[PDB]
Amino acid sequence: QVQLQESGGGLVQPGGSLRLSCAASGFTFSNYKMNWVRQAPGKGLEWVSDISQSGASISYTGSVKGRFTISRDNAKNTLYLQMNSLKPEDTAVYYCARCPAPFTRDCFDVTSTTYAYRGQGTQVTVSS
Amino acid sequence: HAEGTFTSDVSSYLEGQAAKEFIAWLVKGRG
Amino acid sequence: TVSLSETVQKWREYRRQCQHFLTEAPPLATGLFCNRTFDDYACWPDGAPGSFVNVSCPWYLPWASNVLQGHVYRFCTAEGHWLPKDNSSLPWRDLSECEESSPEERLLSLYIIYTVGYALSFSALVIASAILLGFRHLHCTRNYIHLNLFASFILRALSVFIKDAALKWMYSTAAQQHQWDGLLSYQDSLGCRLVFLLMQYCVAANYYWLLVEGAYLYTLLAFAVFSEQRIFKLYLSIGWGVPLLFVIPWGIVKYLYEDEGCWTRNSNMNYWLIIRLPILFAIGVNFLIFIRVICIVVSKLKANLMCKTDIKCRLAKSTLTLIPLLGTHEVIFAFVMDEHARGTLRFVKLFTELSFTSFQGLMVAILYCFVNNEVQMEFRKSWERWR
Amino acid sequence: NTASIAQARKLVEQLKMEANIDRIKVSKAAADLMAYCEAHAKEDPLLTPVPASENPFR
Amino acid sequence: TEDQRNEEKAQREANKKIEKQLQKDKQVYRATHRLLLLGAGESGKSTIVKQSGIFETKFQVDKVNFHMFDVGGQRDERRKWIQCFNDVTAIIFVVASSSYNMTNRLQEALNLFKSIWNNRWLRTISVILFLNKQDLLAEKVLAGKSKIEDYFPEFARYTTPEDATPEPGEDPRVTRAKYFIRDEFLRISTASGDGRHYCYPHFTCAVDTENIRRVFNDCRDIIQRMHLRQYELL
Amino acid sequence: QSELDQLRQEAEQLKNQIRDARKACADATLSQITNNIDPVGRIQMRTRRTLRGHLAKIYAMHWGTDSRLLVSASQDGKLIIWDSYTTNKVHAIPLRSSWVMTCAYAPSGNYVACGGLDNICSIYNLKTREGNVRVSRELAGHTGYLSCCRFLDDNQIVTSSGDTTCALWDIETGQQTTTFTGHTGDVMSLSLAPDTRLFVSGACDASAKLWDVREGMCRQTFTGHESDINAICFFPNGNAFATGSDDATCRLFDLRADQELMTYSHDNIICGITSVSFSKSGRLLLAGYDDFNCNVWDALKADRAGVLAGHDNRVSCLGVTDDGMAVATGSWDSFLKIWN
Repeated sequence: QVQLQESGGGLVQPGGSLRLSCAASGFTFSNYKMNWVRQAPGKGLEWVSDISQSGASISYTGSVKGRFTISRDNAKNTLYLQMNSLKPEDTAVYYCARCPAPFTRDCFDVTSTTYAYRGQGTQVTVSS
Repeated sequence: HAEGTFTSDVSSYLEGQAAKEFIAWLVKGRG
Repeated sequence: TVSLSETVQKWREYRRQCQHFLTEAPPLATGLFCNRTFDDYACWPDGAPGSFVNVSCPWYLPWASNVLQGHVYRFCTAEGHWLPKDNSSLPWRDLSECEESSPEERLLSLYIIYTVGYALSFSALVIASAILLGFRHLHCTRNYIHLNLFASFILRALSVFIKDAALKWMYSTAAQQHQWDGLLSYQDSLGCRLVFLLMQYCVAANYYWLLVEGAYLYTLLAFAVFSEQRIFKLYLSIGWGVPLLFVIPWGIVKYLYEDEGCWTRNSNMNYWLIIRLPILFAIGVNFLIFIRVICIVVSKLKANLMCKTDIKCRLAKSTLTLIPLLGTHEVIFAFVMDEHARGTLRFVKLFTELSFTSFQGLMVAILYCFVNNEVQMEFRKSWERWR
Repeated sequence: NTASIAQARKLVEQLKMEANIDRIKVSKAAADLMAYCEAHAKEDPLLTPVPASENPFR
Repeated sequence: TEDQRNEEKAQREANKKIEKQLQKDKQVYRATHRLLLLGAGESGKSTIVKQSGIFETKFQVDKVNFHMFDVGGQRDERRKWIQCFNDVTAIIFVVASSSYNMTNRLQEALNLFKSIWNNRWLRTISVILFLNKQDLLAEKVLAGKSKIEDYFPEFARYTTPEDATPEPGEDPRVTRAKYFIRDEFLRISTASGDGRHYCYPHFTCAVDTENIRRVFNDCRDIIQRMHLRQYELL
Repeated sequence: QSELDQLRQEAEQLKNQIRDARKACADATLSQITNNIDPVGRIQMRTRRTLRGHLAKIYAMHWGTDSRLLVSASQDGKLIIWDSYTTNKVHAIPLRSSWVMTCAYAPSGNYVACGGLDNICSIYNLKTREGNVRVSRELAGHTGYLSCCRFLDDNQIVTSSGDTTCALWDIETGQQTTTFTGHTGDVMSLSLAPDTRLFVSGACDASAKLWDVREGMCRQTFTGHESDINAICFFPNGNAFATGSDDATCRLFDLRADQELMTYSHDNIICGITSVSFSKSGRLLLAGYDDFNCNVWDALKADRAGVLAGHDNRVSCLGVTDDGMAVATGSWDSFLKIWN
């Protein structure tokens, strides 16, 4: 099969920090560009943050730039999102998805509705 | 043409020197 | 300046005149007079014994007008013998009255030897074409065209090599014998006529192919290429077609109207310019096309390519790489007009420039086709591919 | 939660029908692959050098 | 022999008719410029052309035949089918400029653009940029309730281009912001570093004025840069 | 509320149960038994034909059932029917839509279909009595682009589409006999069976499915793949099938064994598999790759027996004559290369 197991998520009062994990299997996690993509409550998909195989090439959405930490453990084949500067406007349904093609630069994730490689996801809620 | 003209001169010298060789050949020696 | 043909013709005529003198001049009252004689160079009339004998310097000499008042002498001894040189049979004589620089020779003599290096160009060009045809994925309008330009540098190469054999035959025969070189030159007046007319065809060929390529780029940039195969056959037809259709009237008309042997055009004074205007016109096309190509390249480079913050001057050098291809350097030789008749100082840049245009082929082919990133990528990729 | 229930039901029905099916001992299958190869092995132009008469291109 | 000789004749004519048809085909075809127009929705992709399937557009402009295409009839899984166009003259990428609110789906536009930019198959394709909703962008920005500055803080310290073109009555931040997004695509332009393709900005919804002059001249220049690049100038 | 959660637990957990049933079956592996097999040795193909007929990049091919003809589709909107022997063009068809992502040849050669982004299945009759090849029948039921198709017969035919669903159609009525659903992505590739009882299909959900042509049910879902499934071909006897994928690995799966048979990959290949095809016996597995070099693997011994040089641009399609007499390679170089 192909699966990604999201951990973490829940209700958090703004300002905290969290290390989110995504379990990879059914494929070699080393070869795939990784990203965390959220679908906000009643809102379409939006890319959030992506990371290269080496963990060098890393981009964030304008807000989460530098204030959120995407970190990959290849040897353990797990993905991480460490949250700082939590806002109730960042609360959303967070999926951890991998880029489809192996050994590439582009990605065609954040595709609305159907998308191959994605876990069940978590709910991340920031109380007011 | 561009190369020719320059060689046209060369042939003019060839005709000159050859005519001179005729002169030496004829005047002195066998001609 | 004096050609061989009039030299032999006039000499034979002088010899004829002597023929009537020697045969027809009165017989001597007694043989104690020295006998009239033709030295094959001068006519000696009868000579009184013990007197000096004079004959004018032969009037057919190229400098005869400079030595119109010279005379050469023999000595008739009092015994009715021509005075003899000790150890020689020729008479004691004074030909000093009939005796007669040019650093150009280092430019002139060494260029052919120098052009030997130019032969190297042909070899690489041939192999370059072999590379181009070699693996068959390069066939396109761009490469079929450039290949036929390569053919035009080939045809100039062969023309110069044949041309050098043509003159050298005249020289080496002159060393061995030239009695036939005049006649052999009459067959050359059909033969060498073919060689030189081909020479015109080759130089016109190479420049007119520069015309075609300039049209290729200007036509390419300006608007879409229309009926590429059908229009292309017409392009090839202008490239080769203009040199025969244009040149052959000029060459045959010049030859038959004024048969100056294997040719010196400056004496003609009316053929060089008339042929030159189309050739010069071609190079002027090169000037407009080259000026527009680079102006367009810079114009494009500035708009958004510059927004890459890339120093231009190096890229402009890369653009300079284009220069052998269109050969838009000859214009320095296109300043020359009809009255100008080249120039002594110009002769140095004119000639060295000629060497440059000759090398235009080797450098051009290696510069943007034998060493092309796509061609190298495919050649190498095919190298491993065959492995 | 209202929109997911159709995929939840239908996919669980997918698991229901695709869960119980007839599986064969692998060794038999692979042996069948090799055997089928033992049949067509001479009928394999790439494997069996083709006689130029029987070669369509020669 | 009768069958083989007879097929050489008949089939020979078949070959002659077909091939001559082909040479008639390559010139007309290759002479046209095919363009791939794509945008999420509300792209006024039908408006630019309004002034064969509904998607394909056949047009004559300045003795230049154009073939525009709309992918509006396909689902959002593109990685398979988008490879179909690597010889297409240009990828026109049309995004609503005021989309920063909702979520900032313009950020998605950014990502998708990086995506097209990054494919090995599209390495040779230049992307012509359509920023749609120019006025709607300016006004929407002045609205302020949903702030770009959350999603593009670097606007505060990122500097105005030298060629600044404010519209009458236009707060300079609006104009610089416009060109600021354009530059945001520019760093993307330097992301490849190849120099094979480039991003040419455009403005629509400012007026109904035709993009054809832009569309053409830029396309002209692009393919000219294919020739030039393959001619070792660049 | 809170129903979907237990649905997730029962659903995936059950999935684990199916996994248990799968892995228990693993008593042997094909690689274990291939030790005894004599391998093929280094055996390569050669270019017997160079086909220069296309203006644009060739995107797909199919063999004619006669092992003589073969059909080629070009991205320029031309659909050309080729002749292997006489290397001429059997027919030339202008398409309605310039973009064609695939085409296929009827079992009887009566019809030939093509399709692509046009969202329509173009059926062309070779039997046109009034004249040359004209549009015979168009099947438009698709909510997505036309990805692929292959003939069951002259009447009913399977198509795949990015609509995420596959379809069994019937020309005369112009409707679908039945519609197959349940993949999670575009159905990129399919291969029919010789007995047309059932068919495999690859899709963008990284899973290969076996459906039943008649029943209209998903019979089996096999997931071994690392990435997207580009191309898939059933084994000649109908008992197995091969898979090309973006995983840069070609993989062999059995229908009857219901689990992964074997993995073909390489440490030097970062490029996906474009297309796949079999040999007569099924001993040789042909694989076209984006690197423009087609590796010929030994479908049993698993080592590459050889490679195909060839096209300088990406290999789009690959096919083998129904009798395994010949191999055909389409690429984006507009040239077709025929090998044996």
